Amino acid sequence: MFNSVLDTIGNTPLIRLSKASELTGCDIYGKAEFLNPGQSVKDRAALYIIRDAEKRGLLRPGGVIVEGTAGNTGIGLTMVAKALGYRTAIVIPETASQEKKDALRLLGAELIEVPAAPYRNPNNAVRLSGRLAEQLAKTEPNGAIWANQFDNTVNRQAHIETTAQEIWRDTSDQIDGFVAAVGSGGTLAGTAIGLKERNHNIKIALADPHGAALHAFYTTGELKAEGDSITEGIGQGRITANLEGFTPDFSYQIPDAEALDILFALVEEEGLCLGGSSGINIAGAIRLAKDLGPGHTIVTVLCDYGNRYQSKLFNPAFLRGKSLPVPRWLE
Amino acid sequence: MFNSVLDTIGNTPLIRLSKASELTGCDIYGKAEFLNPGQSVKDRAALYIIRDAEKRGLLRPGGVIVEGTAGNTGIGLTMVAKALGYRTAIVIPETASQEKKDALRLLGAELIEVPAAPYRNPNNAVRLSGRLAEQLAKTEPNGAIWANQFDNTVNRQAHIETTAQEIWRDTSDQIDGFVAAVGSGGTLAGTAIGLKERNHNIKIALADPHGAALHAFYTTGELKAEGDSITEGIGQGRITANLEGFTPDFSYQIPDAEALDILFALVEEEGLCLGGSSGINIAGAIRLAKDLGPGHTIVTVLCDYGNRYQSKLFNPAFLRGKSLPVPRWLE
Repeated sequence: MFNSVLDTIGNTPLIRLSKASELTGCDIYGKAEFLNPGQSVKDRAALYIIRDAEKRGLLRPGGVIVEGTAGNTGIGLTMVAKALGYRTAIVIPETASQEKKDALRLLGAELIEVPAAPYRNPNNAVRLSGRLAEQLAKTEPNGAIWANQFDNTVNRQAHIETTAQEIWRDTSDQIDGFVAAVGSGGTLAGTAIGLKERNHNIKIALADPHGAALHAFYTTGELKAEGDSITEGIGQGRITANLEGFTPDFSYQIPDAEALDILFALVEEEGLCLGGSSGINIAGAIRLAKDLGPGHTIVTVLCDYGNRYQSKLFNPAFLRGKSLPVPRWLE
Repeated sequence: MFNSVLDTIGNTPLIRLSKASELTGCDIYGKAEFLNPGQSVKDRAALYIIRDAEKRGLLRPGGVIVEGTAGNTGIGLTMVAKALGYRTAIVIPETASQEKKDALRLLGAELIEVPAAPYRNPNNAVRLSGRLAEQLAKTEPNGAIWANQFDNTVNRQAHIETTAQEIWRDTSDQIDGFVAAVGSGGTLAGTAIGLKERNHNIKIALADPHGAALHAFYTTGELKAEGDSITEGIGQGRITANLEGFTPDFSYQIPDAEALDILFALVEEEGLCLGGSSGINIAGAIRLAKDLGPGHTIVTVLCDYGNRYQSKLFNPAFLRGKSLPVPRWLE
């Protein structure tokens, strides 16, 4: 018996990944973040960001949360907002698919569509949303905050306090390694802090897609974001406030074809149909397991479902145009 | 630490419905079946149907499960099949939710679309699928079984053994009333059996959409259907094997507009975006709570997500054409 949908955020189960485990002689588990009520890992940061604003008195009932995002952050924030009596203003590039717009509007988000732009442009959806929140707070009696998912460290805090502790509990103290990809960095940096507090010998790995800068930076100090990836939710080009102080023990750069080969096999063989970041993550877990050797327990994150990537990630025409693997059953 | 995605089926949480509860002076909970890994209540029957066939030696790896379904049963069956090494052949009406069709193809079901037809017609997807199973059994050395959700009573058994016991346990013996709508009848009939074994004066209600025949049967003795409903997964015209021996203590006929009004308010006010049957169910829960009186604990089922229906149920053009309410925030 819970008082609202918010009580169902978190305490997600660990699912044994049987190929990956068999291939490595390790017990490799994926944390089922798709079983959050917002259907992604972002429910955790969304909950903490909004509760933090509440605790600091920056939101009263009817107040508004602003964020620049065409991803799960918008979905998670809007679900939490509606459950707590707030509104969301989601800044989104006008070039974003009708699907992504519809998924947000479905839940009640107010969309603010802007022409698309690089992060160096101050009208880029992410940076613009900060200035929008400042203006709105002048004409919104009940407040207006910028979620600021990249640099708001209560994001990382969510994972210190919930994700990490759940993992420790559910592995009965036995976890040896943790691996995740980075968008805001909250998941990897926060879970790393929580886990290492419990056992300093736990190894932490970054799993990084092409087009991201983090692998190059942590491994060689180079500033460089070569290539590109069709994965969404991940791929970071700066050291966000959530990443401050973070250094991984291992770092792996995962090409799209490796992630998708794993992702598609997972559907066929294990009944899990997940987003692209999950293929990146599992690839990373396999590599971490191989570095440590057999007889270890490795945990990674199954961040969301594949359903909402079906127009690209699970679309044969799109994949062939990108010179990427196609799901055999869709031929 | 779970063995496969199948371990995450069931043990779904009860979520308090605040407006419904406040309205009735009762504690009204919705059981969150959308938090199953297949994203609907059908995961339970799907699991039990396939395990049953396994136990009887009718399926072995590479075998095929055949089903006629509106969608969710196909999705649940295909997820379980892939986790266990089977294929599915899914017979679905052309008229089914596009989102359910997309989910089926993504999961790797072999999808066979057929014209919509009444049950009296032998080319109705359900009756057709039975004959396909018979045909396929001739040439599938690893077995071909008919899931037969409507008349396969391990469907009902699933809810006797899991759903009901979970509700009894999680309400700490305090549940006074249970309500749900009927497709196969597995959920309502099975949960009623399990609950009434634990406490025989728990009261049970049917919530029936227009176009279904059951309300008329239970209140008058005649199976009579009138009107129509845009809700999916529910609306039954005969006493299925899963309904044998079932008698509700109360029966309510719920118009679409009543269900939608509740559903749309739920998104805005409580952060829950659910499928059509959930609106029917919650409308029934309100009426049951009013019949029992204040101070009671009522449980119903939140069967799946609204995003599974976005093109109709949450589509203003469609809803206006059907002369139904439109979500306010869709402008």
